Amino acid sequence: MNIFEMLRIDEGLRLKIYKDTEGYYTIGIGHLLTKSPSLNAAKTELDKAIGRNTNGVITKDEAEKLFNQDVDAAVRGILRNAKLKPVYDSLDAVRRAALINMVFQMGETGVAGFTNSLRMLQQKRWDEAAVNLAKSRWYNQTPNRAKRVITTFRTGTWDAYK
Ligand SMILES: [Cl-]
Ligand SMILES: [Cl-]
Repeated sequence: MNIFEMLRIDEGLRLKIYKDTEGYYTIGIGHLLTKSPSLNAAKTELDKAIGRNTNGVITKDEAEKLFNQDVDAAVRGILRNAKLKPVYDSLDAVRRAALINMVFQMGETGVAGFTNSLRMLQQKRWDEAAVNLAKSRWYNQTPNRAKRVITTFRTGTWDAYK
């Protein structure tokens, strides 16, 4: 298992514009297009992201290309963030994947807001960080996915995904 297979399981794959769990226009493997309510504003962002007139539909190769860029961006945002970087540097390979997953889903700013949990992860207090991470809107809104990420932090294995 690796970050790509992990996020592919969590996000799924859709080749036509769809609405995410929050009602936002998305496409491919969890690629958010816009928070705007307008489907047209979504097709406009989509065409600009792909470089062609898509009419709201993309190919599997186009989805995977957006995915590769989004994973790269999440990793680079972690490495540039003064709050995230030190946590990331401190973790083992598996747990690093979990942090990437959270950043991919809620953005660097969102994750950097989990001040207490981050401190607990850096200290390697696994059980405590898992309890703290669950007291969140994140956990309450997407509980199955959150439990999977939290178990990954707790155990340091890919068990929740196998
Ligand atoms: Cl883009
Ligand atoms: Cl869920």
